[PDB]
Amino acid sequence: MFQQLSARLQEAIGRLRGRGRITEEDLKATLREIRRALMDADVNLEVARDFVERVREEALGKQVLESLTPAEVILATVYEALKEALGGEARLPVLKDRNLWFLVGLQGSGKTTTAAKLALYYKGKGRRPLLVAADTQRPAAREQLRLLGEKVGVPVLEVMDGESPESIRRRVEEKARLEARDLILVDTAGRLQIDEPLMGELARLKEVLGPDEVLLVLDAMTGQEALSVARAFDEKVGVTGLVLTKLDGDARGGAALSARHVTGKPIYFAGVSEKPEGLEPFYPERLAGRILGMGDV
Ligand SMILES: [Ca+2]
Ligand code: NA
Repeated sequence: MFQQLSARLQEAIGRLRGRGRITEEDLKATLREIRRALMDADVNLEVARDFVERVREEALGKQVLESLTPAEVILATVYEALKEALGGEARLPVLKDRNLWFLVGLQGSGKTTTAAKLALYYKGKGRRPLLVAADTQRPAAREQLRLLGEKVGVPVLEVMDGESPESIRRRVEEKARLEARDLILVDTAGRLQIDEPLMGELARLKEVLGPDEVLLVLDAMTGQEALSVARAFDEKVGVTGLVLTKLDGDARGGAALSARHVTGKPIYFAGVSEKPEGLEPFYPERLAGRILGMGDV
């Protein structure tokens, strides 16, 4: 995972191991090495500086200059800083008796497949999901979700071309009633770039449907551009959480590493493979360990 960084961070720590106690200037050099590794993983300057400051403080508070094994102290403190940067404690959207969640994002984020994989996850946890294919302009996008729903065994409502939000809301509520659906997953329109008309429609769909989560699906491999997509969707529509797809293809992790700081939104799920069960709850502590080479490989 995040191969270059992980290698980079492990290299920085390992360059310390077996060489006894270090000085404050030595601690300085390692810290600069970490900061550069993060920046090369596309982390912005402020986020990287904050990370390194966190590590400095916490390492001092653990006697890194007294330790005959300071590499281990740096390992532990880089692991805590990674854990917090990645979100801290693991987070999932809250479940009430009934839920209505939007999935938003660009064409290419894997949003539509993600909607189906989410429905499957929640069905397995005992939910009764309904997928809603809400693109009112592109029948093919709706048909794609129809056939994904058939694969994962989850029902799909398809909107009509040009259907009003009020008509959508009514057809959704009725189907949800009749089928005892308790988790409605609305796959909104995906485009290659955002423009004013869809955003307007979506912000409008949000007013009418009143979702209680708005999950933004981002291709993790887009690094900083994912964060720019996130602020556009958050200011124009309003987001509640993130899903990062193709986390297996991302050698760097910079969007992931920066999301809490920059967006203030949690990463709920990771797409880590093309398997149906490739969409997994996101586990910052687990991922921090992995980046540092601990645990399973
Ligand atoms: Ca309005
Ligand atoms: Na997709």
